[PDB]
Amino acid sequence: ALSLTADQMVSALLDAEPPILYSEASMMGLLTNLADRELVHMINWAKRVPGFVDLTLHDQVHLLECAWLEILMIGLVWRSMEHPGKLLFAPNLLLDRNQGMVEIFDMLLATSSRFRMMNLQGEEFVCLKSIILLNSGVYTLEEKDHIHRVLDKITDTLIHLMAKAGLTLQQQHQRLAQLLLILSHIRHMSNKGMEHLYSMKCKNVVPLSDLLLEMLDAH
Amino acid sequence: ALSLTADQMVSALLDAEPPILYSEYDPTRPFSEASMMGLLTNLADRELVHMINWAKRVPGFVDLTLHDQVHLLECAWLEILMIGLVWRSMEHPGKLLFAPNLLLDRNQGKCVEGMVEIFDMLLATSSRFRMMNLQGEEFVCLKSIILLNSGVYTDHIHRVLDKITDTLIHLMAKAGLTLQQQHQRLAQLLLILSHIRHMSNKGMEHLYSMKCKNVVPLSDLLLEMLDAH
Amino acid sequence: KILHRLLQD
Amino acid sequence: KILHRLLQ
Ligand SMILES: Oc1ccc2c(c1)CN(c1nc(Cl)nc3scc(-c4ccccc4)c13)C2
Ligand SMILES: Oc1ccc2c(c1)CN(c1nc(Cl)nc3scc(-c4ccccc4)c13)C2
Repeated sequence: ALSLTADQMVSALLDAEPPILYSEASMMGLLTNLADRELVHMINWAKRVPGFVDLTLHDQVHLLECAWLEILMIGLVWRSMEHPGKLLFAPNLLLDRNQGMVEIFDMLLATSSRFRMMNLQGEEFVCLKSIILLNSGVYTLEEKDHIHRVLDKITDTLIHLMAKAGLTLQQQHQRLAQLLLILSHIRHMSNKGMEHLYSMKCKNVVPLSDLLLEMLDAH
Repeated sequence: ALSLTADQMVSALLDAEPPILYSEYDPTRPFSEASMMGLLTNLADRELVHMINWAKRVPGFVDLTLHDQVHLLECAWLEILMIGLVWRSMEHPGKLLFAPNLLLDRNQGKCVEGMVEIFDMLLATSSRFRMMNLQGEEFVCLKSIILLNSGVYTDHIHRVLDKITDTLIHLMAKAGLTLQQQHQRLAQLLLILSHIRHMSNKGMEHLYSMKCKNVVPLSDLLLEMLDAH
Repeated sequence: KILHRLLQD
Repeated sequence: KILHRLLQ
């Protein structure tokens, strides 16, 4: 991971992208089923994020347990960018606001609008998603140094993409900061979604897969 | 707001810093869950008044309507308290300096159910800041970013946030960091803000828990802060 | 809200 | 548990 060029970093992350899946109380079933299937693909994707497989299996488990809902939402926000006012959970599951929980929905919509107004690029998106994976559990020695060294390389990669797009040095640093501050909002949305997920699990209304139940137990 | 130089931004933010307040710690009696929680809620209460007046000295903040000022502070207040706590604690490895008369280790945090989990995260952030050798000029920039950013997604604020990014880069260049060290450190500092958001949300759920089990009475201010989240 | 009044006093 | 096997 530490010897890849910036262009090589971007191509690796682009190649690792998971596929977009389809869906089939009733709403929750589709959403939980969808999240479960997306998690399985997320694990294969994580194994292709450069530097991730260098970590121990225990550290890999911890990072995915901390990051998985953040990753689901940034993916959701990304594929909803070109549908103002909607969230594209699946190509056949495009939801307007009124179809919601809704507090989470509104925050996801606002993030998509932010991405659209900044004109977030696909190459930038995949860098952001790998940062979420490596950052969201790092604060909870040699292995931590390795994750931080990989994180620095992903920052270099983002800056490289911005310089290649013609941004001045000042615009590069500003746009870098704008992107990373959105990750704080994505953490907030995942925090809120985990709390909702736990309430759902206390109730027996919604069927939750064993993997999801193990994910929820980790929080 | 936008007419400020980087050095004038730093000077304004340093001059606006709130004082370090003392807790109401009574060393005549042992700690209980209730008495710990009483100290922390009393301390947060008194710090909030200073934080409100600090916030009006954050450039760009007074230009906002009262409703928007309320929203920003309601979103960010606990993040702001904890980044301040972490900052105060950097020179006390293994401890959290809630106040000069309330310097606690994690064994003392176990006195309140659910507190040790948050205690450990704050300790980890404090050691992260220590390892990075966070500077006070950078710290005040980060605390202003939290104020303006945390409630932003719930143009003028984004221009102001951009100036603060310029200010952070200016500070790093003046410290002698290479161009590429500059953007790496910017990213490292801003990524810690996601962990501070996380810690706030845990702290806010813990506050709601103490309040729902009648552990301590919350002031009207803290009650309305909790209502907002 | 207390906060509303605190901000302007 | 499930995540372990899934990563392996
Ligand atoms: O790419 C994806 C795929 C699936 C999902 C998300 C992003 C986001 N997420 C949700 N989002 C919104 Cl707006 N309301 C809700 S109500 C319940 C969920 C839910 C279901 C299972 C696991 C966690 C949450 C949910 C579900
Ligand atoms: O400058 C300050 C002043 C007071 C406080 C903090 C920083 C941080 N903070 C906490 N920290 C840790 Cl380690 N566990 C916990 S459990 C509950 C809280 C809590 C209490 C009241 C109001 C909000 C949150 C808390 C309390």
